[PDB]
Amino acid sequence: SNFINIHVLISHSPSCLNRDDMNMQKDAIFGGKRRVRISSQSLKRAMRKSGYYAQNIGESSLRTIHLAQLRDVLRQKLGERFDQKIIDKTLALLSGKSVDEAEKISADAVTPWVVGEIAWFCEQVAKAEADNLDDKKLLKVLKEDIAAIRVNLQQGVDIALSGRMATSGMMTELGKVDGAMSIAHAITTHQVDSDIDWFTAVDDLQEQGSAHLGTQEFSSGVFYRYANINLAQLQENLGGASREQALEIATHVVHMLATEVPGAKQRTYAAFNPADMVMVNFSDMPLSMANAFEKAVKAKDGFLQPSIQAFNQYWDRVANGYGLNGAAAQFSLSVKQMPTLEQLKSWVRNNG
Amino acid sequence: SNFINIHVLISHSPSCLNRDDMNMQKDAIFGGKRRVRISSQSLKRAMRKSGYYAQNIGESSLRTIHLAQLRDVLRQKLGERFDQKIIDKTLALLSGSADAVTPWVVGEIAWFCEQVAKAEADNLDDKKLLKVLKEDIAAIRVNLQQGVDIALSGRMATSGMMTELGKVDGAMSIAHAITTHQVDSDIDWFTAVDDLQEQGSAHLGTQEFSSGVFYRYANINLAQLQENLGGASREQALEIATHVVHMLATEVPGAKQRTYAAFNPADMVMVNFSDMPLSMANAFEKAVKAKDGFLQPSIQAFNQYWDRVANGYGLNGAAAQFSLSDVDPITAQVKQMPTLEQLKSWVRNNG
Amino acid sequence: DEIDAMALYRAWQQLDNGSCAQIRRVSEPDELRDIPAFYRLVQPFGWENPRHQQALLRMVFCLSAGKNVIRHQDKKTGISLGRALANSGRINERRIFQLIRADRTADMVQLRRLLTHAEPVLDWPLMARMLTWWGKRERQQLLEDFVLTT
Amino acid sequence: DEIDAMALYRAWQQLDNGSCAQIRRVSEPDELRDIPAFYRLVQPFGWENPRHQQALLRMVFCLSAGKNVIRHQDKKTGISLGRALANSGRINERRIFQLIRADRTADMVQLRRLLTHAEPVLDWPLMARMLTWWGKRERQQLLEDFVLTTNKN
Amino acid sequence: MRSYLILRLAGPMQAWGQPTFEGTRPTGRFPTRSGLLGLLGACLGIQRDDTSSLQALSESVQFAVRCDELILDDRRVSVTGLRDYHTVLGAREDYRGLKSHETIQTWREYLCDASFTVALWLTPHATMVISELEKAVLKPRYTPYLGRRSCPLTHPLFLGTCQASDPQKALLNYEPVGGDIYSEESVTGHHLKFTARDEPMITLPRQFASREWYVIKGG
DNA sequence: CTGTTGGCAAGCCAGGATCTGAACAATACCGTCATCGAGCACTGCACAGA
DNA sequence: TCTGTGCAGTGCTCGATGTTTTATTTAT
Repeated sequence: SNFINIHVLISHSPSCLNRDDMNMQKDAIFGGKRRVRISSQSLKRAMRKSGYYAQNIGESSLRTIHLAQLRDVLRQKLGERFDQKIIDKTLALLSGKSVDEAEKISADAVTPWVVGEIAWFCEQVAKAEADNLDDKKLLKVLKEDIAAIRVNLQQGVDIALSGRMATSGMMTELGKVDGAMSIAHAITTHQVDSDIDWFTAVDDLQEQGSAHLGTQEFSSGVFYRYANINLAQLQENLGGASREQALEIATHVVHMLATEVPGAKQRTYAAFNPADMVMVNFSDMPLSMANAFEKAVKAKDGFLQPSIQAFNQYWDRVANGYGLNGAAAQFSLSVKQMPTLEQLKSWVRNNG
Repeated sequence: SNFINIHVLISHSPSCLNRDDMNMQKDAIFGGKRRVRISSQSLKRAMRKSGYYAQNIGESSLRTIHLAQLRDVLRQKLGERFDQKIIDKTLALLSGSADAVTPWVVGEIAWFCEQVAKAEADNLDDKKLLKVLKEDIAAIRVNLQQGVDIALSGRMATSGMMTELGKVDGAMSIAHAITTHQVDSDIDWFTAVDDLQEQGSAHLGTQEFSSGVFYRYANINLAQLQENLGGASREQALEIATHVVHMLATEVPGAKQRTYAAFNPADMVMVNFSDMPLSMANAFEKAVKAKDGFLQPSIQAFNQYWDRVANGYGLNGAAAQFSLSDVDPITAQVKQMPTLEQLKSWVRNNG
Repeated sequence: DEIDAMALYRAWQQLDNGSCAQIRRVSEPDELRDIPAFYRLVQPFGWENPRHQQALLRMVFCLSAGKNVIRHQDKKTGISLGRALANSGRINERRIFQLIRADRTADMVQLRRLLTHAEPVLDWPLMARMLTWWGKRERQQLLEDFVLTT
Repeated sequence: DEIDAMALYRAWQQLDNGSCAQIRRVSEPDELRDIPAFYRLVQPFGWENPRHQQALLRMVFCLSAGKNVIRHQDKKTGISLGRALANSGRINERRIFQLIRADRTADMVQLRRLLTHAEPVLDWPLMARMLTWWGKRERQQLLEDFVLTTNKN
Repeated sequence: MRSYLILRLAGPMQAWGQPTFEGTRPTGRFPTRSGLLGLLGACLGIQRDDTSSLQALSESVQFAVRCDELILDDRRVSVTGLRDYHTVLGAREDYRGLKSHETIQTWREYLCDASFTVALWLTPHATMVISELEKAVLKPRYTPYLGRRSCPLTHPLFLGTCQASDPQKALLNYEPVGGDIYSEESVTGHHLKFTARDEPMITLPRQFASREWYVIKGG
């Protein structure tokens, strides 16, 4: 089985975990009913910026469009390994932009960068001009072993998982990455009519009334999180890593998808809720369980119990109808049953 | 009957499966109301480029075409325009007891015969001929080892096919997929946080997305499939058709799936044989209204439509249906299949 | 066939203090269904016809901000709601966005808060016509009228 | 899965004078579960199903206000309870509020007294449905029909 | 009175070509002469190289097309246009070889909520008989479609057969009546013509000659 | 075995005022015309002679 | 019996370049 599907049902107390241009909760129509939504990009950034990622996976990539500021970072970080001239040309070749001393140098678009990957490149650049090898032929040489470049993404795994594109520089040819992880926007299993908080700000120098009156949207919600990992693609994106290496990374994603919650509005709403159900399943074709909630879940002693129940019933329907028999395990607080998340994670680590 | 009609109802979670040159979701007006659309070409490519297709169609047994076994019928087919000297010279230089022969094979070889016939007249051979026709020969050799793929989907966008008989249509015809219901699409307003920027983001943008219960329709021309397989049998054609049924139920276009992940299988699959292939799209011409979702009322509207028009439209013939739902069934004239595999077997066994 | 908007406006204006107070303390349009005074107000305007019910709920709930918050002014189309909210010079553009983006019931709640703040002078039958349909088109025209005024 | 309201209405009207008198004697609906004649009446109406019985308690208790109190009629919607109480002209609006604001079992007692007082001409199956879903929606439509009908006259 | 073969052309999407040599593939308002011949030629087992019976079909048959308005819930639904941004990956760069472009662009127009009723009769020196054309539309050999293979039919091709004095009088027997008719044969009270280049030159593949419809407005 | 009936259900009057409703920064790029000849690559070609 | 420098033979990517675009701006 090449795919690892991950299914999370997580319930949040009143909160505003993801909002749009007018500070209103993100949402989506599913089954003709409004669902509160948390974007996949919000989930991915919450994971890559988390402590768990830092401890168990490593450094998240540097995503920026400001090459002049990037230039100065690399000079401070790669200074004791390379001379300033080589560092500047490396960035210039990769970005396709003239790296001089300008206060503002801008890339085509926001781009993820990996210092370790840039460090690997300037070695080649140094050896290139040393061997009197020009840039046009340098590119031709580097295109012949992209796997040797992708080994550097072990220092920037979030790129191996989520991908990268570039439209200028050598990154166009050498830095094209198709992410190994697919992830959906988290949506509530049920209909939500959002609440509105009418607030004031009391002014200590104003005795009559308040200095500001306002409204803020918020709600609760049981959310369905889905993601899968393409193991073969993850290995290729890491320069030819082993399946055990890919499986361990997948296991950290499972953990983060069950525990990591976006930080937005959490200082004043504090919805720090862990998942109540996690389900992992190996398959040959990616399988989302979203249609378990296409008919919006009606409340019955809460939304959580009928959501989990709806999930289980639809899982059986699909398995029985499509004859699916990939390995599967399920952890719950409310198919191999796992009492703890840790046992569930060992299971995944051991290829199911 | 000659035609296999395949009807699929498939529900997708919030996504953007098919978009245009403004990055807007593709759509269509049907019954005067906006439906989100997944184009024919998008759906068909998702099938043709899939792994399942590469294993069951790309690596079929009928895949390979042997010019050696085709010598006899080719000798009489081209025998009135060409004489056996050229026909056999051609047949051998291309490669280095067959009853029938695929039309595009005849036509493309006949073109090569025209070239060598003009080569003898112009009094040039050796490498000069194999230099001029180098790419052309390489082209047909590749095509002779992809016979099922060509018979099912038609020739590729670059094939090197030379003649009018070389314009090879697919034996399966895939319609544009449209939602059974009206859709007002959502908008995702997004940021890109710059790790080196203090105030605000480095980019802002929007992306259109929506859910949708789609109706997929496809038909298979059996005789055309058999005829383009060198005269294969009904059973062999029905075996290919089984794979199409499977792909139309499970294959989804990859667009935006890395970030929206709408990896949903079909909730309803129905197959029926007929002399005249018909889409059942008018089951949703009056746009389906939501009642505990769009999926249940859509299957219901599909069933009620079949019960109403099948007889008068001449949709008598073998009909079977697979469904993940327990919605009130169609007429008893349609045989209920509890699993997809049982439905596929029903197709192999001619209905 | 169509609700007499000015008649309803006058009826609300000369309503007794009791019936008026009973209607005003409502917190959302649907709660008007619990108020006897509400039914007597809208009965001569076609309430028993289900066609008119959702419109009458919106109209009266907007009026329920107070007898003196919406000031009708005759045409010289007439002052729309969007222009009238901008004319006050009290309402931030961001609050108009939040209004026109809001879903059911929540939109009426936010609208009434805006009426309370703005105390608009407008063409009431024109606003009632807007409240009758209240489709996506009407909500976008509200925002665009507000912006075109400022 | 719905109770045949008209059949229950007929079953009550035809019931022997002794059995129905034993039923009327009851003071609150829960006490009907101790009267033998009660089960004798509601047996061919699915008393076995726990979902039906709470509604059956309400329906019979209203029917047990008298036998001639609720004159059923036929649609020409059909007269609702709210319209009927207002049509009698004997009930004032504050007594209607005392119904829709009353707690459990207290509501049925009040309704009983109201039926006796008003002696309404209405559509019984329509009323039976109200008593089955005796919820916030039914209380609200009850007040609506009463206020509108009263205000019309 | 002559015999007529009555056809129905209904589907959510249709395409009826106009002259082009560009990546834009335009549609007209109603079915073309060339498109109707191709549809018939598909029901019959005619291959693209068989110019003989390709010319036998063209010389034997003439058409009359009526535009039918979709009525829904007693409401009229108009025909709308649709623009499809249609790309092709690895499309041929030349007519021989295997060299190809990364991406090419095309723009294809469709009709939405369109439906048509077609009257069909034999020329005075026809080869075939309407009896065998009826058989062809009931049991087509090649897959029938509305302009493009991606456009299926939602109603059977065959609608009926009848005898009548003129094509207009024939189409009268079949609801919905009222739509404008474009005919290859002129009818008495009408004199308007519709010019078009949709007469397929059969001796010159994929090329078209100028011709003219007789226009007959509906009441 | 047998369980009832009449007569009757209210009115007055009363629902507030003050004052307040934010600001900043940021919205991307590529390819989907063509021409000509040159400088410089796969890529088979037999061989001659090793 | 395999293999090596010359080809012939050409498959190319290289770059400068043929042309040519603009139309608006509520209501108060």
